Amino acid sequence: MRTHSLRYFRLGVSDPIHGVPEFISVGYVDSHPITTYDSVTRQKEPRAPWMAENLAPDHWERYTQLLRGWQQMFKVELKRLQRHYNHSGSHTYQRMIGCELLEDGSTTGFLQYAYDGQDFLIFNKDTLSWLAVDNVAHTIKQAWEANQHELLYQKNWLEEECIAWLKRFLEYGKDTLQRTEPPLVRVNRKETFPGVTALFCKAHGFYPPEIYMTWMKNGEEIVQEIDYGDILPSGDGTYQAWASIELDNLYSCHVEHSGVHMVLQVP
Amino acid sequence: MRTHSLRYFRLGVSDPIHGVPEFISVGYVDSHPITTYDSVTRQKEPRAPWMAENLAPDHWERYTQLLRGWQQMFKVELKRLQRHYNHSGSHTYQRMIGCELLEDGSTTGFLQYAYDGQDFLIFNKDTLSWLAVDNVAHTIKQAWEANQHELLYQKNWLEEECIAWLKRFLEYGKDTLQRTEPPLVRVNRKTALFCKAHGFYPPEIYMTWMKNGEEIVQEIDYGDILPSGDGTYQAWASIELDPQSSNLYSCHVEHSGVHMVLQVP
Amino acid sequence: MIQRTPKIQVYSRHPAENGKSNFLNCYVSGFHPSDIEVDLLKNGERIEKVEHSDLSFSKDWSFYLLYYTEFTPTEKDEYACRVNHVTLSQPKIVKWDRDM
Amino acid sequence: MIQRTPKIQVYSRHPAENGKSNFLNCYVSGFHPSDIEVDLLKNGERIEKVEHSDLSFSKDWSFYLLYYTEFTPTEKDEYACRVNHVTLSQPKIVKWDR
Amino acid sequence: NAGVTQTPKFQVLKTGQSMTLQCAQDMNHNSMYWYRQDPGMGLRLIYYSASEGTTDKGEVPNGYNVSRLNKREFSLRLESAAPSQTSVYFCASSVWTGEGSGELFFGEGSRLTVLEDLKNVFPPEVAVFEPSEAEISHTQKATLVCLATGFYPDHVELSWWVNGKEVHSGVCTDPQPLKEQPALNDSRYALSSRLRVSATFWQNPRNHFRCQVQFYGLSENDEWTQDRAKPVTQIVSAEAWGRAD
Amino acid sequence: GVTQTPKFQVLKTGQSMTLQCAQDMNHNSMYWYRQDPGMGLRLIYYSASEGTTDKGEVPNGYNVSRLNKREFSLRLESAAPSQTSVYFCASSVWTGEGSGELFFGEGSRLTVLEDLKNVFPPEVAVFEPSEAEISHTQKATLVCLATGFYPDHVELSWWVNGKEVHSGVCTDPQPLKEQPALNDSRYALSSRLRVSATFWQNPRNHFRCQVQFYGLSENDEWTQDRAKPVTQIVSAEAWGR
Amino acid sequence: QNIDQPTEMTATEGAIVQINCTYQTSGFNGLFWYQQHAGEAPTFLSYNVLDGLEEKGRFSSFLSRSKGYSYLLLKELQMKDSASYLCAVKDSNYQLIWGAGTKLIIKPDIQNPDPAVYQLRDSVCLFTDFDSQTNVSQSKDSDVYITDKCVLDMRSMDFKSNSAVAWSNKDFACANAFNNSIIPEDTFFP
Amino acid sequence: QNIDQPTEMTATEGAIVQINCTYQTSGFNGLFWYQQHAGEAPTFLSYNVLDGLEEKGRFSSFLSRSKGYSYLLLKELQMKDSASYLCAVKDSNYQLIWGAGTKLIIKPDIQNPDPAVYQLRDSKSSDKSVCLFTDFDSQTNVSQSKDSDVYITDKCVLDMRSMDFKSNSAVAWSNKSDFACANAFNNSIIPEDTFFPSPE
Ligand SMILES: Cc1cc2nc3c(=O)[nH]c(=O)nc-3n(CC=O)c2cc1C
Ligand SMILES: Cc1cc2nc3c(=O)[nH]c(=O)nc-3n(CC=O)c2cc1C
Ligand code: NA
Ligand code: NA
Repeated sequence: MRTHSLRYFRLGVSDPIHGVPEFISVGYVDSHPITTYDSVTRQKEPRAPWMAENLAPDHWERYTQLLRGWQQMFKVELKRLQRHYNHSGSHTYQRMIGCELLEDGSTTGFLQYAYDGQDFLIFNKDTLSWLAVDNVAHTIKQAWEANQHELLYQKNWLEEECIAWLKRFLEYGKDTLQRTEPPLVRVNRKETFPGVTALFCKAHGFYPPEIYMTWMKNGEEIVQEIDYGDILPSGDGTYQAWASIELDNLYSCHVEHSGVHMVLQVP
Repeated sequence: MRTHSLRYFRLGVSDPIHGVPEFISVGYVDSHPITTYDSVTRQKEPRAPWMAENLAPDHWERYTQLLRGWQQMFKVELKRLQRHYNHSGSHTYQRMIGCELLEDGSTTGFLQYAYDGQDFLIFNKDTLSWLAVDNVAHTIKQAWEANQHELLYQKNWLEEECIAWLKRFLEYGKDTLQRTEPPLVRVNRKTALFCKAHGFYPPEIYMTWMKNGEEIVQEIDYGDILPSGDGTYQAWASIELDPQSSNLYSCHVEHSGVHMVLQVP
Repeated sequence: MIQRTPKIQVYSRHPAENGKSNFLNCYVSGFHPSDIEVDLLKNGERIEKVEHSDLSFSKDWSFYLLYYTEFTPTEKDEYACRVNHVTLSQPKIVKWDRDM
Repeated sequence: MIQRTPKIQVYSRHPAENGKSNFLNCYVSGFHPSDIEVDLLKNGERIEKVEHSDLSFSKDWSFYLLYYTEFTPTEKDEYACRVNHVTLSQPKIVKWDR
Repeated sequence: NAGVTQTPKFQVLKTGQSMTLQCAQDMNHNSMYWYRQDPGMGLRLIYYSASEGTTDKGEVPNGYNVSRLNKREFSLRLESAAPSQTSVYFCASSVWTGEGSGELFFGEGSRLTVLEDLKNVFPPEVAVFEPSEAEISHTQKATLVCLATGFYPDHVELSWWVNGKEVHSGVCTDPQPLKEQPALNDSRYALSSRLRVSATFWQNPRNHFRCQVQFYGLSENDEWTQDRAKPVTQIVSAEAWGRAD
Repeated sequence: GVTQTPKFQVLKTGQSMTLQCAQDMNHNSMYWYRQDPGMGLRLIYYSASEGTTDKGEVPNGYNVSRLNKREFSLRLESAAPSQTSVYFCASSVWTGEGSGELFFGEGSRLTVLEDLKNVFPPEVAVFEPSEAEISHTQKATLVCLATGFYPDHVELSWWVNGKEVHSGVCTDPQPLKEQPALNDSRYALSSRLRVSATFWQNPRNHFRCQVQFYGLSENDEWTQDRAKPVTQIVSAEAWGR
Repeated sequence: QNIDQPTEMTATEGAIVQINCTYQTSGFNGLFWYQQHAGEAPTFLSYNVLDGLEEKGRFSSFLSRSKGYSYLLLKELQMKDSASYLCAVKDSNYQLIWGAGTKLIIKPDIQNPDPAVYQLRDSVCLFTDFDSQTNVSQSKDSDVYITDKCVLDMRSMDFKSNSAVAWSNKDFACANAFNNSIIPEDTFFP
Repeated sequence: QNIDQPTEMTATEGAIVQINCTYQTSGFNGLFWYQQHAGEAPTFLSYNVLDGLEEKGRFSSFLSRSKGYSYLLLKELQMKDSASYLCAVKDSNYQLIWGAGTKLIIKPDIQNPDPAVYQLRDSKSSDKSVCLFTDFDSQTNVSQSKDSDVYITDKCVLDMRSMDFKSNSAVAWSNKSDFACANAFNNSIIPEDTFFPSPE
């Protein structure tokens, strides 16, 4: 296969204004949301039809209960952080856990926390330790590192459980997640400012979103400034992107997607 | 010293009778066997007590391993020969390598092979080439001469290593190899005159008959130098008498720097 | 606190051609914290039938979402995306560049 | 395959003298291939206690060996060496010529 | 036509543990050999096999034994491993032996480390560091660094992966590891590697860089009694993406 | 750190019942288990956090209330004899953290009967050591028997000269059934106390076996002629010789 | 999903016992051991989630994730180790699956056995001081009751002894009390 | 019986190196040279048994039996010639005696030196600060760290094949608070013109 990933986020907000839930948690497989939970619904729900059609109601019921516990834990942890910092008003606490199954068969796993949108604690499952960004995070690191068994549980979850869940969901959604829609690619030239020609290489309609685009001169790599467009969702499940250069003698746009290479030579 | 030599022989038999070994290797210093190995015992063993007494067990262990390797190689080579001759039945393959240290200090070195007891390939360590007697040999010559390093290796072994080993064994066996037992020589009548020598060592001896002080050539019967069993040798030479005219016959024996003349009255 | 103002990108689903049905996207991303208001506008007025994704989470702790509506571009109509966020003193109105 | 027939010579270790212990030798040489059968005879009867050297190798690729046995010659007892080889259609007997 | 194949490439052993090294040659050679190579000295013969069906001791046979299983295979056995047997073991073969000019053909080598106890075996911690912006502007090149630190014994393989494929051009990994505490004999090791690319290659935001370290360590049968995680054979990696701005 | 009540309870079929459980360890998760012979603990209901609860494996016939962070009550609606079991309350710091262990309450023995008419306290007797034992081993064994009680709700102990002893004592782990062929067999329970022969031979040493019995409470109605089989202590004594 | 541990194990005082637990679960998040003495609550003993052996005093806990197997190892067994030992696995959904428990029985080391059947009065028969290899059988019928074996432990004398009690309301005498069991030959009957 | 060869030799890319091997044996059946790249198997290079010089590509091997001496000669050195070179002599019993090996180190020719010490970017997953000394000329030697909490690796030669560009570099790192690239390589003799970009 290609590279795939499973990850869960949590977002906690203290004293939220009207309309902002106190706690939100969303799961993703690759770029697709698969589950959602928040402090208003207090229910875990599928965000993809291939999750709903493949997971019994007992499943949603069980993780609804767990998420209610994780919400409460997040609330208290955020309160203790604000006390550590002597902070009042509204602040945010976030978590991201997950794993990746690489094309070559290797795996990665990660677990990280942030406070007010900035890195706070980063777990290293290969050494079983937490990296702290400041003295407050260091205080939390010492508490978490004193529970040797919990560090072993986390490593096991990232390396074995998370990957198995990911392969399970990959099969559930295989018709979406493992498909290939090749890009439609075009090159446009235009004189812009007097004497300045712009070449745009534009791709759309492609899935998965991972795509490589570059410009080359006479068959060798450019040394001039290349502008890259973001890889953007088009709304229909496919994506679009572009790269552009300023023409100065033989330019070509090079695109790679899902193991197919394409070359577009400029006339 | 006198001339001395060291040589190793190999014999391979392709379809031997029951119990007869398919492979035998014997070494010699002069006419003395020094070592033996065959495919039944699978051990290299001394054949002279002055070799046994001077080479520790690690030596016999090492060359036992090497000979087991050389045994397998000989079988492979004989198998290839008999296949290319398109020969059925039992056939033999033989190797002889060695060197000589001459009286004057010069040296010789030789290496050759035989199939069914006839010259097959003969090494020339000066031109660094193999002489082939037929087209089966010629095929092997091409393969062996493609490996120039192996020709160079054999030249060095023949000229330097073999001679160094020979000098070492010569010292080991000096009481045997460098002694002299002069011949006991007599003449009797049987009508021809028989000149007989015995009890001598080394085996190299020259006997001949002279007629009136001139050497008869195609008129002398020459016996073979023969082992007596006790480590010494015996030999003879005979000449036929002319009953129609008297002549002064004399037997001449040369042995290890000493000349002897027996005049027949 | 470090607050990050939203990036705002407005673009059609397919290459735009006047008179042909299409979809207009507004991708709002890279902002923190999460409270955001987004509207799509036609000739200055709010569009009513607007679909949007749920708030989404980036690995760099910022957020993103996609708003879109079905439309048929014309030479006369002017489309925009209007966004408010705590980092902005007033709502920002980002005009569609007409797939140029 | 040129096969070579053995040369057979029979002789005593020392010049023989009646009633003096000696050794009867049978030296068999120049043959090829190496399989060979050798017996020493006393009056046409095979002598039992007979020794022999190991098979030996000559430069010309043929083989040789020495068969021997201790004996005391008398005027009456006749001695011989009997050899068999692939080159020989029947065993060849060489008498000891004193 | 594979030549001489020997296994395993790496092995850690506890004092007193048994181990067999395998070796096979598909060259129809008759003679096989087992060597050990140690710092500061020449190769030393352990055992050899002049021909199928025979073997004998070399210079350093004690602690070892061999089996010439057939013409192709020559296995080396450590019955009760000792720290002094920490070495790199090489199998070799030759067409014949005692033949003069024939050369040896060598297997890839097997690196054994024998330890009194597995308490100090550790996998590497792997981290990747992105190029300096000052380098990019001064040289139009970008050097990434990978650091593998705290591992023991020195049984690692480091590789760089660019967009999911392994690359060797532009890579330099230290030939020898660093001892993190040079004085201690059981010091853990560090290893650095660099991958240098053009600035334009680094500045493509869709290019993916990964540093991968294969660690050869314990397996299922090895007993583990420490509080930390069992240091099993594993791959530890770290990654970076290209940066536009 | 987990306090659970009652320790024992007799209930008639159809009667209601609430089990109490409180923990003072600031744990967020609480659990109610029943333990029956031959099988692993079975979860009835649990509460992952204050403010939520969900069924476990065997919820039928029960309900729970997480009254606050500390307390988690188990309610038997209409008690059935199939609910005769040993109930354990447990807690843990959170749930779904992997390595956090459970902390268990002391247990609650519940027996549900169709009626209370077979409930009896034990008759307790102490049997003095034989003189043959004293001369053969220089040791003296006392034997206590509690007999005829129902249900199996008893705790036996030993007391010498006013204080309680544990060394030299072994009590049968389980009672035996006096009528093994009856569904409502009454029970018997034996225990030995071995002491040195010279210790038993001192008439100043007073020995007493005590059996605490858990039966009916005062709220239970009793119409029969025999004395109400309430929770009580029955004892028998023996003086040294 | 299932989890299996032996119903009951028996080992000798001072020796070693290894209590196995195998599990077949969809997913794995740790294995727990609990000790539960008779009539008391279970208490936590150990947790393993990665491969290896963790020691806590005389107790050690081992896990092999690939074989789906753990054991609890007690060395230098003491009488007080007599209890049930419960194994539990946390599954992919963090739910516990409980094994039915292993009852562990410890046979004391009887130095000088002295089997005997004594009659007490105040009408019971005490079979006592037999060696730990002797087993006691149940009663032939009702109106005669025979209890199970029971290990006594006198501290100040460093002496332990087995015993079983028999009594009857029916005829019944201590001569034929334990006749349903394999009694030692040299058993003393006063 | 002994065989001896220098432990290490260093020469410059493009130049010529002669690796010597001397031996003392009772007898002589040939002298071999093998090449062994770091972490790899020895491979056969050459065999000499008679006196003289034998050519084989950029490598030639010489032998003098009477002096008990051989050399391996490498012309037009390339970076890929960096390796150990093992000499072995077959003795009178056809047993090999191996010299301890010569490690050949090759200095690249740095066409446009631009010595610099760069601070790499921190990794969010590591507490280390990392400094790269790079693009210096091959005559520069990199000393080990004098501080126990600072780690410095030896210089390494990297080849950007597409651009035919080689460069030396060494890496230094630490998690100490007082660690700065400006002082990371203070224990080495570094070029006077080394570029230290401004921090912050
Ligand atoms: C099947 C499954 C679902 C999960 N759902 C969430 C979730 O919605 N939010 C979250 O933040 N973490 C989750 N986790 C990770 C717990 O540690 C899950 C773990 C598993 C095994
Ligand atoms: C000391 C020594 C012993 C040897 N023994 C034999 C041998 O038994 N048969 C044989 O045929 N050739 C031999 N060779 C010559 C090798 O070419 C030897 C070489 C040496 C140096
Ligand atoms: Na605003
Ligand atoms: Na050995």
